[PDB]
Amino acid sequence: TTYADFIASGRTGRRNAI
Amino acid sequence: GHMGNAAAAKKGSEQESVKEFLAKAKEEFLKKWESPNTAQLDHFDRIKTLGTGSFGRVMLVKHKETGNHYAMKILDKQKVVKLKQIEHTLNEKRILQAVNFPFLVKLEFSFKDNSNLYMVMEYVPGGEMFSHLRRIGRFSEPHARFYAAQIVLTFEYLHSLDLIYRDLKPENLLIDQQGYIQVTDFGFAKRVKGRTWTLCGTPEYLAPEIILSKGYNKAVDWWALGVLIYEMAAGYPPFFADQPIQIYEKIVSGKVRFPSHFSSDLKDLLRNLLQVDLTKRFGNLKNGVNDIKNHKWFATTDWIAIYQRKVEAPFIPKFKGPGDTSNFDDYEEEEIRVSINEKCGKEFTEF
Ligand SMILES: Nc1nccc2ccccc12
Repeated sequence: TTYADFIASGRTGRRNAI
Repeated sequence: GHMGNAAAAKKGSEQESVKEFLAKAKEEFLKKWESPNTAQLDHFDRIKTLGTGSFGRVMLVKHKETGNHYAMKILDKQKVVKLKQIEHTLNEKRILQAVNFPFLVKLEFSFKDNSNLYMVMEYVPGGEMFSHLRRIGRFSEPHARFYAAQIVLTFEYLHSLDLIYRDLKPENLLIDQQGYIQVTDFGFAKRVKGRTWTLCGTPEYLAPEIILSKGYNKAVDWWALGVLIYEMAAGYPPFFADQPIQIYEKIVSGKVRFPSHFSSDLKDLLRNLLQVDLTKRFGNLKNGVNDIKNHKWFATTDWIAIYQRKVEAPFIPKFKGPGDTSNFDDYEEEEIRVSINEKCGKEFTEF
């Protein structure tokens, strides 16, 4: 699923600015 | 047409009143921007770290004389210089001193000592939206809309002051005791009447024109609103990947996919916010913010009542005492050391 793909991205936690 | 005579005159009058409010808001901001050591460290008891960034950390403090709790942003001056964020830091303070809006955090005190800069602002006890979103999974469309409407109004306000915000994300949105949003971080905000060019922001929320190294304008904030509404309603953002470069390829592609539970009204709003073509992006057209506020997805939104904080929030965070931090994660506590030698005095003279 798309949710599963989101999990697999590893970017599920707090994201830093560039 | 879509509105009869009564609705049409009501809407027009509402839009005109927004103009009058914003014009007065601008003159108040500019007066305060033109004419801003309001306390010292010993005036506060340090309770607990609420959050950390590259600058330093945010701590819950209790003002001793009054007993009030505040959030104290502590920036290590040497770290700020090494991070090349002198201008960002002075600019953030200057913005926070000058703005006034119900969804923008209120700065109470600011001061500096040999080693650090201190920004003492209202303590927002309900936690980060980010936590709530990840915990709940996704927000219902009414719940997401309640939050979205606050961002729309906040951006309508900031943009009228010629401020681009540039770092909208759930991580930068706090929930207060009544369940309303507070915006606290302005480290990438900039006064921009026309265009600007800095590569900055958070990968998932970057507008395509930033990625593509173009001169860009306030419309990047309306793209980021699309991303935020999408993430609130879906529980994940529209564009994600293992690595930022793959995220960017997806952003600039002009393609976005939606969950099947998204309403048609929501999808239409999002296709118009997540519009790669600037000549077509809502928030960037002749009709301005009205394209967004008048969109079918917001038809049930009473904009004045949101502004007046008269809408019952869909979710009210867990609140015990006034210094309760239970809605915040635990962070490792580092001591606030103050060197006997002044650091970076010249760089921060204006702070
Ligand atoms: N103002 C405020 N209140 C609670 C937590 C915070 C975390 C980060 C920045 C500001 C905060």
